[PDB]
Amino acid sequence: YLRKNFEQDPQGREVPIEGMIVLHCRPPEGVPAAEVEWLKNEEPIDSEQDENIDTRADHNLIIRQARLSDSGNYTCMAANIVAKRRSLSATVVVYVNGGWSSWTEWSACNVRCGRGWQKRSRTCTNPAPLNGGAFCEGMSVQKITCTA
Amino acid sequence: LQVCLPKGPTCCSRKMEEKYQLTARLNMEQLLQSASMELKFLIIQNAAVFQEAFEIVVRHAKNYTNAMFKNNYPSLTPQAFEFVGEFFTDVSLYILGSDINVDDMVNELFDSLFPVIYTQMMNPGLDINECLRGARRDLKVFGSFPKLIMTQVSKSLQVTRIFLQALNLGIEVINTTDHLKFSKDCGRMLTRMWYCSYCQGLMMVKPCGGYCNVVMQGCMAGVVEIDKYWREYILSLEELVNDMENVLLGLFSTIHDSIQYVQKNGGKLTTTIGKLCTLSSRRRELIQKLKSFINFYSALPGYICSHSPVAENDTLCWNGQELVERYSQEPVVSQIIDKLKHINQLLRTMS
Ligand SMILES: *[C@@H]1O[C@H](CO)[C@@H](O)[C@H](O)[C@H]1NC(C)=O
Ligand SMILES: *[C@@H]1O[C@H](CO)[C@@H](O)[C@H](O)[C@H]1NC(C)=O
Ligand SMILES: *[C@@H]1O[C@H](CO)[C@@H](O)[C@H](O)[C@H]1NC(C)=O
Ligand SMILES: *[C@H]1O[C@H](CO)[C@@H](O)[C@H](O)[C@@H]1O
Repeated sequence: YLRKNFEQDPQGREVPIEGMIVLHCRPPEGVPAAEVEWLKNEEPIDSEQDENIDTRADHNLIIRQARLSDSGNYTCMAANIVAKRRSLSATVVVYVNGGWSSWTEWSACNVRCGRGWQKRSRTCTNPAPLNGGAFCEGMSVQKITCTA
Repeated sequence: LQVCLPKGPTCCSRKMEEKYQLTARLNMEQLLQSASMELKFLIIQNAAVFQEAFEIVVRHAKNYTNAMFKNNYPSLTPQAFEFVGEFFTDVSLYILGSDINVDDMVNELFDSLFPVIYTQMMNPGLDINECLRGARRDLKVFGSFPKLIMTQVSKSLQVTRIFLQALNLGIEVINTTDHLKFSKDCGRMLTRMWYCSYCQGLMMVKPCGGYCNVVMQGCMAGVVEIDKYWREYILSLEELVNDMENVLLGLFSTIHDSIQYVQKNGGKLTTTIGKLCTLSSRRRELIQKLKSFINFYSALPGYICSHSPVAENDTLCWNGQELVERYSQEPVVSQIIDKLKHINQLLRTMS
């Protein structure tokens, strides 16, 4: 006998580019023991194909770096001699935080005599936000008054 | 010693070998930066200009909407300024990559706009506000205008958002290139090619062109693999440029026509409610200048050898260990390729 209700469905997670995430899965009660298989976007994943992904004896999908295994709808599926059962798909999205760039050089004073301007740019590219990452916090331009 | 193969005696110790290794690191980083500087400054300039230009467009469109409200519907001010400011603030927040729902922007705009229209224009004379907000959507008072604006602005704002993120990620990968750390074996090979001749007492001897070729094709085996994805990135950006200024600037006319449309059925509406309650030039020049750097990753080892001191003739040259008459003969790169694949899929889908 194989049950419909999964003991513990995989949870969707937000993980940075370097973060590591473990997707837990407890198959439903059944004799014999349910064979857990992971499917990324309704397609099976090969643990031997990549060092970053490995399948554990206790049905867990561990990802060390969010680079070698990017976002997707990971779904846990239990197979048995009776039938197969699909768990609730976890929406794993890898999010990249905004990071400030160095202060560029000060521009020349536009006005030759009297009140002038000097600019310094600061772009949000180290690192640039990805897959809806938080944008850089604060100002992007710096302006100072100069007297030539 | 661990780098300089000692064939005879040697004029340098192990610490001088470490100094030569660090100078080799600095020379490689300087050469890569010099190779990448023109492209980096091109993309930085364009990113800055497009960002400021989009912010100027959004500010000017908010200004024009506020001015047309001041001129045509003074009865709706100053509440009109609040919801217009909130709408265009959410517009800018969406452009800069924040999680904003475009349909929700338009729906909150019309939800805030309808009650003041009813109280000041249709039925002159705070607690009943939510009943009006519900009746706005339940009776479809604005007709197809909200969905028209919804699609009109979502289509342009999505392409603009992804354009800015693509420019920023290109800046990111180009900044990574000259900061690409290499293997230790490559460090020792570059130290041998550039400096280990000094340990053998030679003053002006340069390494062989062929030795530079084997060394560079040795440690750039991973970096050259980026070329496919960089080419696909360039071509997908070209696919995307072939839009947001016209839409945001006609928003005021569209809103005015929607207000006229609602006022057109005021007779039935009031009784029922009383009862119930130079940009395109820039992106073209950017793409035409960016296509000149499509060979950037494939021509990079050729650049390093053609800009490093080498004996092109392969005669009386340094082969890494002795003066010869003739020469005999991932992780960070993986991240670059991951982000390029991501941005390329994102680009191609907007097409
Ligand atoms: C994952 O679930 C979402 C729910 O909106 C759906 O849009 C999407 O098609 C699914 N798969 C992928 C590839 O995004
Ligand atoms: C709107 O445009 C007019 C035109 O002169 C200007 O006087 C006014 O300051 C502008 N308002 C805003 C908020 O930009
Ligand atoms: C690369 O980004 C880093 C941020 O720390 C910055 O220090 C550096 O100046 C940038 N690169 C170039 C080549 O200008
Ligand atoms: C950029 O701004 C400051 C450094 O000046 C920090 O709060 C942080 O590292 C941010 O990304």
